[PDB]
Amino acid sequence: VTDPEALLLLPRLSIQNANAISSPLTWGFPSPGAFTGFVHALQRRVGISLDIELDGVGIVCHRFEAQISQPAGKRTKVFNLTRNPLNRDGSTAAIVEEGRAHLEVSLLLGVHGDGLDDHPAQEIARQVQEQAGAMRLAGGSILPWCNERFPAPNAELLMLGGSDEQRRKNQRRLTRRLLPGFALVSREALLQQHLETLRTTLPEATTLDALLDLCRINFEPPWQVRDKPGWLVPIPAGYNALSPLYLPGEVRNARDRETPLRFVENLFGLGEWLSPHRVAALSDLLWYHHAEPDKGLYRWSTPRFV
Amino acid sequence: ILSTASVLAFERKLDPSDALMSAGAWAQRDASQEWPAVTVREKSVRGTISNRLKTKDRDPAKLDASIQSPNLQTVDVANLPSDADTLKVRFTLRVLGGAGTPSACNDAAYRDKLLQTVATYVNDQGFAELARRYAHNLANARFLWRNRVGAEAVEVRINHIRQGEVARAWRFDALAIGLRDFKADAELDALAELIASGLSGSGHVLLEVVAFARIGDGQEVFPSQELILDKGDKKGQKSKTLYSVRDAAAIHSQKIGNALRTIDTWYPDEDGLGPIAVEPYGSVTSQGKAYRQPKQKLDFYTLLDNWVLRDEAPAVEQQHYVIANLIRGGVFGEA
Amino acid sequence: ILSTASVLAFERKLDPSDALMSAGAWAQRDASQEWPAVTVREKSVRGTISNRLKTKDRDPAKLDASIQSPNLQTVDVANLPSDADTLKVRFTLRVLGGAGTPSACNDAAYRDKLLQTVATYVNDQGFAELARRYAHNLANARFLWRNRVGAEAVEVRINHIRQGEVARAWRFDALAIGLRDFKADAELDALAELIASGLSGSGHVLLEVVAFARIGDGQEVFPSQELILDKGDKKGQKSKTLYSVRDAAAIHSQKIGNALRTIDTWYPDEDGLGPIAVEPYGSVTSQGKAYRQPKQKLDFYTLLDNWVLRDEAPAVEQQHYVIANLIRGGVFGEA
Amino acid sequence: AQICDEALQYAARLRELEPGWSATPGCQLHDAEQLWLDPLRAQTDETFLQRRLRGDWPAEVGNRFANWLNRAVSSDSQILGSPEAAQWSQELSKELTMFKEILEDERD
Amino acid sequence: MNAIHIGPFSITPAARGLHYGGLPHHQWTLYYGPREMAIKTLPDSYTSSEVRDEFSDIIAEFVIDARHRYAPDVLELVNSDGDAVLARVAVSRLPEALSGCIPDDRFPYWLLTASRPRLGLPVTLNEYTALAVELSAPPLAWITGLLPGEVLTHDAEEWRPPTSWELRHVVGEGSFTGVSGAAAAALLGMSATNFRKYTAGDSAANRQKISFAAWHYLLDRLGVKRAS
Repeated sequence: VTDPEALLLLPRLSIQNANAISSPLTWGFPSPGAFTGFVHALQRRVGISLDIELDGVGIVCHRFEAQISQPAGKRTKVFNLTRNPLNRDGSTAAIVEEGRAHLEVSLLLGVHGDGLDDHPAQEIARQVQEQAGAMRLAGGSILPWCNERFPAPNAELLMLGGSDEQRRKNQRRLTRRLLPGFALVSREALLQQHLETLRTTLPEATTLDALLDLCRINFEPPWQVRDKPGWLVPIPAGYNALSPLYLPGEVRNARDRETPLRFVENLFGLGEWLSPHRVAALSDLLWYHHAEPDKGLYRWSTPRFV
Repeated sequence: ILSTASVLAFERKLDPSDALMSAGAWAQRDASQEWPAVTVREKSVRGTISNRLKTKDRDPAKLDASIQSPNLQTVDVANLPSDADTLKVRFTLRVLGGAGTPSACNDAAYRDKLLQTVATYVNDQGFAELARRYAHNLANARFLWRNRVGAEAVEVRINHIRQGEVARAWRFDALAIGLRDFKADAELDALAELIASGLSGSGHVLLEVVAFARIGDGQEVFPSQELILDKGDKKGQKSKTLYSVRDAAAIHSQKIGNALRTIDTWYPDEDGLGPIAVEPYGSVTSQGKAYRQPKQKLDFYTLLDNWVLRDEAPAVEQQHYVIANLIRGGVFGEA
Repeated sequence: ILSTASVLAFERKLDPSDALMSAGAWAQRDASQEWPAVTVREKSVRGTISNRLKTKDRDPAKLDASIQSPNLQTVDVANLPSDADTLKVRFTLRVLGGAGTPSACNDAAYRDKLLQTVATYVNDQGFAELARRYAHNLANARFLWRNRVGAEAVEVRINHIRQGEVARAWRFDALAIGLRDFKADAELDALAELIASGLSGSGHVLLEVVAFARIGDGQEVFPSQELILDKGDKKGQKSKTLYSVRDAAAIHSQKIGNALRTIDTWYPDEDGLGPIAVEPYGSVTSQGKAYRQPKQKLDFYTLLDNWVLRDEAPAVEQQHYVIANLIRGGVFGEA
Repeated sequence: AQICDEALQYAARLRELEPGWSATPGCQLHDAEQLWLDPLRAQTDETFLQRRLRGDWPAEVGNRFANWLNRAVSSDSQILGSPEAAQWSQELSKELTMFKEILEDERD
Repeated sequence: MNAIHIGPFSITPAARGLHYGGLPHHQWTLYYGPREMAIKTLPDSYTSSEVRDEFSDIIAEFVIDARHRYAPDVLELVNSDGDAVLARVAVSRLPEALSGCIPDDRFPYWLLTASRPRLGLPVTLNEYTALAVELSAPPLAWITGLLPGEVLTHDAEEWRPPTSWELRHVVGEGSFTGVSGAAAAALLGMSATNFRKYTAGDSAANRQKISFAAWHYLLDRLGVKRAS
């Protein structure tokens, strides 16, 4: 919703057991809403004391490992589980299938505020790094890099460049820092135009079928494969309204009785993983919240991408 | 009903060793036991367009653009040293015998009938015309394939190595004994009876064959050429690879055996070409055609099936061709 | 029905050996038997940036940073010894014959028609003009390519070896025999008659050609340049290597053969430049322009097809060119 | 573009290897590409090879990769006769210009 | 459990049984003729259908391989220049007049072979139709690669009757031609049971051998041989 005055690079963060089930329809890399919520929790915890705002997160995902296995005779996969403790009668409890993933991601954070002029860049960078080293990113603990060879501090780069060439060199150096990974971006325009292409191909086609067609490998008879522009993952694109926004004390057993609750349904969109050298600026990769609370639509996206 | 056996594999008689190439000088061939071997070296070739264009590369601009991108290659080359004009080729030939007996035969009764057919052949005429023609191919250096088309003088020495020592020596002139005529000579007849005793089963025959060719000082000698995997870059393409055994150029053994096999003159086509190799359906790779077609009923299989199954014995020339194929050997019978 | 054969592989005639390079002094050439061979050596070069820039390297500071880092190579150079102003180059040439007979062919009818066409050509006008032009290309040191360009005096000796001994010696003077004029000389007619006897199959011809060029004391000679795989570093990048056989710099045999093939003065463009090489589509790689384009129907393939199939015999110089292409050999046919 | 992206990605995981693997002994180890293969050997050698990558600024290696990319094109004369080869060479030159510019500022 | 006969293939399980993990299993082997192919251990619980579809991959692979192995030759009708191919015909047997050939400007049409060594003949269009009529390959001619030369000869003295396996290539079930036993019976003009004596082997009872004319007419109707 705003252009960041600076970009803070949180380095390689090893998230231990992240929620591999991103959505009721998708598994794998966690939701971008988890990353945006983590950055908002960082702004809630240490952002206010530094007189800065932390909005917008760019994910690089340097490493992914899924705690999964492939059973013999099946082409699908299953989630490795954890043994929950027994009940009070000594019996095994009912198992809820929860999957885990070891992530290694680096985050670009959009920083704007007067506190950037009040503190050194390395000071606020080290403060938000030591705050983020005791938090969670998708349900997993963050490994804070103890007793390895060379630890990685941040590099907060001011986006108000004095010259266009110096700004370009800064963005290319920051892209070179986060090199072995893929920027995950939102593709609402690509999914909508593919929906229009399928509607010209066949009418009454929903956005779900256009999302599904952009993920399966289509085999065409003369036997070739229908190509895709990018990786084109199905991402959770936010939450849509399923109920009116009830009063803060209205909903029974809410998390807090001061925040209003509204039952939601998952919104599914198309995301794309790209090499981060294929972007004009690294501020395009930032994932922003977008509530629009009168109509539900509690989305996260990448505005100012293309 | 005495049908043909489904499996009729035959072992080859007249097994040649790999023909090692060395380099040397004329009149030193009586002491050519220390001669340095011909080494397969490398040289770079730059080429322009010299093939037929398929009516789309015939435009002047496209042809000139193809000229400005020459095809650079590296070729394995075999040349004599500048003080060496003589190319020496040495191989051993082992004559086994028992050409009637197949290595594999499904039908006993067919095996007995084929053995009786070969026995009645040998009782009619032994391994004497075939051994004479094989001895003629020994005497001329037909195993020197392209190292004889421009050779000034070729000489072949054949030794009978009985107990690791020369039991009988023969020296020949490979240019006087041509590649066309199967004449008669006393030393050629003695080598014919030696190959006859080897092929019948009278004794063990091992022949050491040494060849000397007056090509020229530093000229290119032609070994057998290998097969190219075609994996590297187009600059160092390695279009041609020659055959060597231990840092030493050589001819393939089956090439020597095919050149000794070149005795078949009884094919139904004319004698304008001369002898061809004794193949089933009389195939010649250079001419790209098959003498002794199955349509003209003079291939090996029709002649053998008439000779064995229904006792229709062919002419003695076709009998020689059939027994020469049995000496040559192969996977006969239906797969 | 006489279609052109799909394969028409021709063995090359005028087979040259690899031309070894040694160095010495002038008028010691008669004692040039044990001259020290030219050895390829290494020398280091650093260079300024001197190619044409693409309008973005033309900035002053960026070009300044370019010249501040000169590029480094190790080039193989071939130089004479300082007590040597004369370069000796030795090769042998084999004249085979049977120029119209392909080594590999598909259609026997087309092969017989091409053989009859070549025999008809030999019948009216035998191998005399082509052999005279090849004698001229032996007479001038065209195989000393950049290697007689700045020579004060060039001399060529062509000896005829019969039984390991010299038969006819042809001492020449390559300054008199020009690189453009195909005149007549009695010794050149004698060499033409010898190459005529070799090309017609009358006898075996092996010629030892030695060229002495007076370049300068310790100057640069120009052997054949090889191909570099570029598997080293960038400082010692080895950007240029020169060809040698055994610690002795030399010229490639195909370069000598392309030098002897430069007899083609009958290309449809202007011949004031001089002779070009015998080749299909008349393609010289220095000019980058093909004379005898297939548009003008003066190339080898159109003339050969018109001569053999349609029996449209071309101009006499053009059938000289066609038979010279058959002498040089090729992979004519479908490619 | 995706292919040269993966080349950078390959170099990216070459940042995960040993600091001095390029200094090991060997007859052939692609020393022309070794200035970009191992950027960390400038930490290993103070002046033996650290100044070499700075002075040389190796950006021609992608041209070698372009040669490998020239093995990714079809061997069709219809493309070479028409302007399809011209468009292929234009987009190849633009993308390896971007690749060489990426490889130029590796020293920062 | 027992062998599943799919095409000429037999999925024969092993008599012995094992219990990998906590489940029973069986060594199932795919036989093409007397030759085994791909072998996989299938759990006893697996259904016969599961077994078949499981090996279906190997089955399909073999079929594809065979088709490629015996793909018929193809002659090209080209113009005088020879670079442009106006027509392509899948030949059954190459003509007996073609030789090393390349199209010449003299003749407008030339027939050539698909291989590099282009052997051919200069023919007009009516002779091209005549050659295409007498030497065309039927659509399922590749199965003639899998059949021996004795069962495909047109001479009765050299003709050998097909076995149960050789007939079972192309009669019923998941065959290479895809037809059923009743369809192959209706092609030959007789009822299903008389063809079932031809298909079923084992003992000499209900093992009448198919005649030469009936076998060649069946090959004609299935588009495998002689179907121009």
